[PDB]
Amino acid sequence: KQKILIVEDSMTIRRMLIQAIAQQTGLEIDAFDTLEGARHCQGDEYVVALVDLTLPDAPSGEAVKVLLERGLPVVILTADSEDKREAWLEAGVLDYVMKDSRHSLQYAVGLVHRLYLNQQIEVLVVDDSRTSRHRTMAQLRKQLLQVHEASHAREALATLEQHPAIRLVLVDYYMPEIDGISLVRMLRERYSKQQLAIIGISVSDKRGLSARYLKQGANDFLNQPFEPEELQCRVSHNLEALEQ
Amino acid sequence: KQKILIVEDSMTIRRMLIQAIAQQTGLEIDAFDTLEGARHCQGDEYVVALVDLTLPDAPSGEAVKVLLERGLPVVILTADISEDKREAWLEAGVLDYVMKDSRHSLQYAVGLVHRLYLNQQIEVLVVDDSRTSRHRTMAQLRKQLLQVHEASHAREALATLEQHPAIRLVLVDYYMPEIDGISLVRMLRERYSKQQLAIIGISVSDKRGLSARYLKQGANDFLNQPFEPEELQCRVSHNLEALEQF
Ligand SMILES: [Mg+2]
Ligand SMILES: [Mg+2]
Ligand SMILES: [Mg+2]
Ligand SMILES: [Mg+2]
Repeated sequence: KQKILIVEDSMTIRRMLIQAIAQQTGLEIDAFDTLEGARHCQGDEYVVALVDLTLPDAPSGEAVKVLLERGLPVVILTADSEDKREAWLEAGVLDYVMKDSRHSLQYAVGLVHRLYLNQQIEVLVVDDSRTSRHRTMAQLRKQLLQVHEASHAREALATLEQHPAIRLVLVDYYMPEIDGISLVRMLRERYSKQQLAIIGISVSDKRGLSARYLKQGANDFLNQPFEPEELQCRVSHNLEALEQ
Repeated sequence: KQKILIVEDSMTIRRMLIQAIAQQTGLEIDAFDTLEGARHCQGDEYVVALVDLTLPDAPSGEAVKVLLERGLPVVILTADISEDKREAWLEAGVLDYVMKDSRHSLQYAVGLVHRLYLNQQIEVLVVDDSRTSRHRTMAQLRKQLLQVHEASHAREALATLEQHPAIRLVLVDYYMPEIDGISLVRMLRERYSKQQLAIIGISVSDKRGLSARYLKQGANDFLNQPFEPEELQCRVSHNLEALEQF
């Protein structure tokens, strides 16, 4: 999919977003001031929809559910707490962008650019805890990535053999048989930081596990527990490095 | 300075380091197999020295202190590591260490020396209302060879930025009196884009979701407290590289 949908009645905000996404990404953008204007907009043609909660024909966020049910991923554009972040995210919204300033709005621009590029990117999560593994996988799937799953380094190695397009691996630190630092060592014996990006999952409650990952050639670290925003920052930056 | 010193008696390891650093950086290299070979070497000519602990004329790490005392910053080359060694080396004033147990671990030294060279001409700002954590972070950044400015509150940070427009990276403490970190980030981003001024938002991570708030407000990155020096170094290097390359 190559297009972005914007549903936002503010002329100023809609124009800011169109200009910025056009300049920075070159992606095709369809923008409407009402939910009704977007009635022909389908999941199969759009990467994501940036959706205002205050629409003239949907003034209390009704456009979110409508577009999600048509198969369009949704990012909410919002002016204003822990209860909203939760409720909308539980409803399956990918993310929210604050629209109280031009610079907060700019978050959406990098976001849609990343979502578009992620569609064709394969990543791998290696983690022996089903609970941590599935949480991370769900979060990466809301970044529109193709996500492979491994419960064990042995599985991860086999998955990499089978799927050479995988370009980023997230590696848990303690696992049966072959721990994370050992897996990083194995991978770096074969693959450079440009051929295969590795983010070591660590804890800052420790004798420098992050340092050990980096000294073995991991591109970066991410400390557990992490929030989706943190995961997105760290994954995006590493994917962007591979593209440059 | 644009030269590095390597003192390493392993023919294999020394040659791997020379080849990689020569191919992947702009640094001139002087490399010797004994501490004596480096007798002429002066702190003012070299960015950093990569120093083996097992040298023929310094078989138990003696070259570290000798070279530090000559004013050369020192990164240790080590085949193994423990928590006691890391602590001892950092107390002694070593910048960092490089594992030399494989070819791919040596690669760490290459990215490091390239970064240490570039950092000499880069100005950064630490904003933190506690002198203790502020000075610790400043000391860690000064061991990355950065030019480090300090500010004890948002008001001073702004004044400093006005007075020093070359500052390209700001590290921001959230909890400060009068104007908190996120408020400072909002002010900065009303004037400066992510490419004009990188910001790493520092937070304790709890129910307030501070990292996310920083990110949504335009910070380039986050770093949660407590953090280790290597974590700080990694984040700073990544943000500096993004400014140069993205
Ligand atoms: Mg509206
Ligand atoms: Mg585990
Ligand atoms: Mg030796
Ligand atoms: Mg404070």
